[PDB]
Amino acid sequence: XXXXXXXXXXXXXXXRIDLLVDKTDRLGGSAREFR
Amino acid sequence: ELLNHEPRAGRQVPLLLSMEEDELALDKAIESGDTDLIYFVIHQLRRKLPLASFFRVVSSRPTASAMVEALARNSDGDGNEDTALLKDLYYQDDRRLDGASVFIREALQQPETRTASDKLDLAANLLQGNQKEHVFELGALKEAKMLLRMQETFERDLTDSFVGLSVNQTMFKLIKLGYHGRAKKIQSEFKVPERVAWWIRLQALVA
Amino acid sequence: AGFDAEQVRDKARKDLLHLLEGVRGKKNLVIEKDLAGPLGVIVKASTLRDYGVDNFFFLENKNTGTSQRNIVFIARGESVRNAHAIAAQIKRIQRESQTSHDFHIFWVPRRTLFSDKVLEEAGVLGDANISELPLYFFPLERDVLSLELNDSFRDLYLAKDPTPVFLLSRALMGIQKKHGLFPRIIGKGENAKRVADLLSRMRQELLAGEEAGESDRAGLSPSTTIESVIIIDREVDFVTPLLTQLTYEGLIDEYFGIQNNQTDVDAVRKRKIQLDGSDSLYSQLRDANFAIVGSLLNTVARRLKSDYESRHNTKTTAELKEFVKKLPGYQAEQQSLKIHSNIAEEIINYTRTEIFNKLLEVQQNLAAGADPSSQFDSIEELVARDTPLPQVLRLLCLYSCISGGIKTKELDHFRRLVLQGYGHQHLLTLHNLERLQMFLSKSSPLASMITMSGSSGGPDQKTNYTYLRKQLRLIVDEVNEQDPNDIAYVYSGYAPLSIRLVQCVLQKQYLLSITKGGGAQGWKGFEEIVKHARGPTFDEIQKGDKKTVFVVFVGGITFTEIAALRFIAKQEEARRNIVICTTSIINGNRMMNAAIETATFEKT
Repeated sequence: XXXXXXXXXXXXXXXRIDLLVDKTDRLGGSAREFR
Repeated sequence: ELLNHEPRAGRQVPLLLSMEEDELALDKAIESGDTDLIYFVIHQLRRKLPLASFFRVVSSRPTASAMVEALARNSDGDGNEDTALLKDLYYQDDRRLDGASVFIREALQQPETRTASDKLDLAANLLQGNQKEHVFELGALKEAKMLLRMQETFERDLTDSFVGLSVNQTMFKLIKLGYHGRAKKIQSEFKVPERVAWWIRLQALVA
Repeated sequence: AGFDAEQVRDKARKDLLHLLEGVRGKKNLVIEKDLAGPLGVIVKASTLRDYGVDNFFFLENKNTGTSQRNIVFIARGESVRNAHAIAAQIKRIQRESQTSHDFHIFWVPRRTLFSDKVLEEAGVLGDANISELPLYFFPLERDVLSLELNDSFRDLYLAKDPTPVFLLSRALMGIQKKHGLFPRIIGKGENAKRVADLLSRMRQELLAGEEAGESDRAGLSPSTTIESVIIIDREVDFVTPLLTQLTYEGLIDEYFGIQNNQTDVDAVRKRKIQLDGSDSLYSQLRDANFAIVGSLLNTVARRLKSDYESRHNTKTTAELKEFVKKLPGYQAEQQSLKIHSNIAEEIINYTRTEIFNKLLEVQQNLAAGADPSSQFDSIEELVARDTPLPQVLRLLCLYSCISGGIKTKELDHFRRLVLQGYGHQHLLTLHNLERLQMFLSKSSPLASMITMSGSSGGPDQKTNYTYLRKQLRLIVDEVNEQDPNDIAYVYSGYAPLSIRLVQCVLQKQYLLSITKGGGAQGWKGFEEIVKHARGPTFDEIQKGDKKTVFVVFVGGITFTEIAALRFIAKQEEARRNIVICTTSIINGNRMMNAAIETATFEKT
């Protein structure tokens, strides 16, 4: 129970990460030469 | 035979001018690189000499002329000019391009197309003597005078802004407003390249 | 005991504040705009208020508030305009006042005679407590010192103003006064030689003083913590800054424009982004080729996300108590990544446009050595599509500088395109480019490159890029951008001549290897090659473990050149500490803006 409470507090604090990495990949995923 | 070991190549110059050794003082200020020392010699020489003798001294030495010329285009500072000094400097040095550019620069300050074209006329007047070498610039000036007239015409007929736009920009506005009859006149008149005109024409219609 | 960039920052801050003490009581501040920026690098605006500053005002605004009584001016003293601007403001308050006010002026770096005459022929010279603020190098990074003279390129190459050359000499001399004489002064270019000449003239003037009982105790001997100073004149290699820069920081400067380690953006008026080596992310991103920025940005987002998830393990107080501690360091990295993404994403949409690719295509073709005439139709199409004037002018200058002038027939077509495409006002713009010798006819003696075939002739004959392309391996079609093995990665296959010349001095073995310590220093072994670059080649000598090396750029340096230089600094990390100095941070657009007439033939 104590453990559960601790986990909850962390979660509240956190409330982008999930939908940020994907942002980046689309940009990357095209060409690798300015030529 | 010996401006010698003494002293600090830096105040052997007022010494030099005290001994009325003109140009030697100037040269030492130029060699020093110190723009303050250079101005000092230039300002004294101006107060001392007839401008024509002053002009001859400073024109032999690029850095000197350069600074005189800068100050002539910055006496407010920025914007305002000492245009009289510049015209005289360039005339006594046969710097016909630089002298013509002064009138051109003035045409860009005229609130009316008629005055601006007048300044452009003066610009050309300097250039017709030679003629050769200035073939391009004379042509460019003649072009500008024509486009300005045609653009005020457009302003009067079509009731919109046109004066001041570039040749390309004028076609664009004419085409975007559906006046293809006028826009084709510009193209034929100023011999606008095919690839350019096709490109302009395309960009205009989509707008 | 060697050179540390922080002591420059500290002295700069200490000299400014020591003058603020000098003005007793609280004070209102008036700063030259293009000086406010650089100042923010040496002092906090926070710190300034504590020393008694109430409100901040820009000098060029003509709206100084009468709030506090004391009015303090800080402006560069070499500026003719700045003198007039302050003088105008000193009257805009003697005839609109309510009190008398005491006026203090801090000239950077010195009070000049001209300044006084402008102030004198307005009468206001007498009511002015004028002090000097010896600011020279602004330390932008630990390895980058810059005078931050933004108009230095116009001043030097158009106006023919020796002030930037003069100041830089003084700045460098300051380094000598504290850490000892440069053992060697190695350089290339007319204004590089001028800097060296001013360094020897100033040295002697210190000895004329000490000999003649001016004292100063001593008395400079060759340094023990400095290997040498290498001085490059920008006018030796105009091509590199003309090219569109392809590193991350380069493209930011190319598109957003970076001033004083800062810039403005719209996507989280606009907001001011800090761009310096503090941000741990930007440090790694800035010097990288823009291609791999995505790959690098993702790898960090991919690692950040699996660093937030992590450490929910030992779910008892401690291993969570320790996690919330290291928590503000996550949010910063999270907000940094979103900024440098949005920015990256915006630079990307720009590089995908047909115009950009058309520009790069022409730049690359010309640099590679293709027949410039083959790029004509492409340039003409670009003008027809109304691409920004600076980009077109950069191509024409790149065209002209790489082909030893422009053919008479093609020249006239180019002048017609610029004029009829952007305005006849640019009859002046082309004339300025002609004085800068970056857009010339082939029939001009100034357009000629240096050859050991066409006899002598030409005192100021230009850099032979055709010769130097081969001899110095200016083109590297190898170089992988994910893990660069040469400085040519900053232009995706082109190594900058300027940095390549530095390598003629610093990395002789490597430079020999790609064309098949202690000594021998200097240009030794590359004399014939460097002979083919514009201007004088020199190496003056003035009379244990790792020492510092100053690479000095007279007339501007680019972010591409800084990164390339940093790449070398790493390779030499063992035996050398490389410190970059420059008059300003320059780029193609700043260069062009120097020549471009803004008047307009329109309605007033």
